[PDB]
Amino acid sequence: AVKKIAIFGATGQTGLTTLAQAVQAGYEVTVLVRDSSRLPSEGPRPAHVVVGDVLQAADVDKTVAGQDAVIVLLGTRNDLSPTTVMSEGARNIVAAMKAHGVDKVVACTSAFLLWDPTKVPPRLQAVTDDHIRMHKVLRESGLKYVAVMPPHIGDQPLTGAYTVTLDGRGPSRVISKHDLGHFMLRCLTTDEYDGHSTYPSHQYQ
Ligand SMILES: NC(=O)c1ccc[n+]([C@@H]2O[C@H](COP(=O)([O-])OP(=O)(O)OC[C@H]3O[C@@H](n4cnc5c(N)ncnc54)[C@H](OP(=O)(O)O)[C@@H]3O)[C@@H](O)[C@H]2O)c1
Ligand SMILES: O=C(O)c1c(Cl)c(Cl)c(Cl)c(Cl)c1-c1c2cc(Br)c(=O)c(Br)c-2oc2c(Br)c([O-])c(Br)cc12
Repeated sequence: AVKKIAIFGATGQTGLTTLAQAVQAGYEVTVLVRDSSRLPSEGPRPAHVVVGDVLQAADVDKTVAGQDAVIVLLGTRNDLSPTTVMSEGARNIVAAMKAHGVDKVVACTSAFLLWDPTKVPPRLQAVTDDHIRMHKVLRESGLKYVAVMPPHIGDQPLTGAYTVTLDGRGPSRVISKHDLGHFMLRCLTTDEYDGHSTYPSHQYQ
């Protein structure tokens, strides 16, 4: 079973709760962070912290070495500009996984990669184009890859009661950040989603 994981994007909205949940669940967690002040003092703490950048192959290599699986929650925070950060990061992650024998990656893009592709809001098209590039990198890697394609990420509580479909239709167009992290972790203990795209959603009201 998976025991050691690396999380990329651990200081982001979804990353922080995925990190806390992973530690609480008993995983030995390594994170790559550019700025360690963005990790919390309170609550569960990662076992290992690598300071560095996902665009630097050597930093990624140090983070992936010795792991059983990788969770990818990279993103651009509020920046909607044209970008290759996520896809170039994914290229480095795949290379490091292959160099170190790691064969399982669970990575977040977005439900826009399941929905009608002519229906992406213009302001999100540039980020979506890089999610598509990252999905291609991961699909073509040959590694066991679970593509997680969430709708709007909300602040609702953790429930563990969301629905996962394979086609982008479901009970709602929202998933709480906590539930999304819980799902990422679920993907570490089953092979049922390997090679598939997944759509987690739930009605919180
Ligand atoms: N917002 C939504 O409703 C929504 C819906 C569906 C999908 N998505 C997608 O879901 C994914 C996760 O979203 P989120 O809101 O949880 O993410 P987020 O808050 O934007 O966090 C991005 C994370 O990636 C890290 N990162 C960015 N560039 C990096 C670099 N060069 N090296 C190392 N780490 C780097 C950030 O580090 P720092 O802390 O150092 O900045 C942060 O940890 C994103 O790809 C997003 O586009 C979002
Ligand atoms: O209308 C939006 O898209 C939007 C707006 Cl208009 C506002 Cl105000 C806010 Cl806060 C957010 Cl989070 C979003 C949003 C999002 C909303 C819905 Br509905 C949805 O189904 C999906 Br998929 C969404 O994907 C996003 C991705 Br990809 C991002 O990287 C960011 Br950044 C924001 C979104």
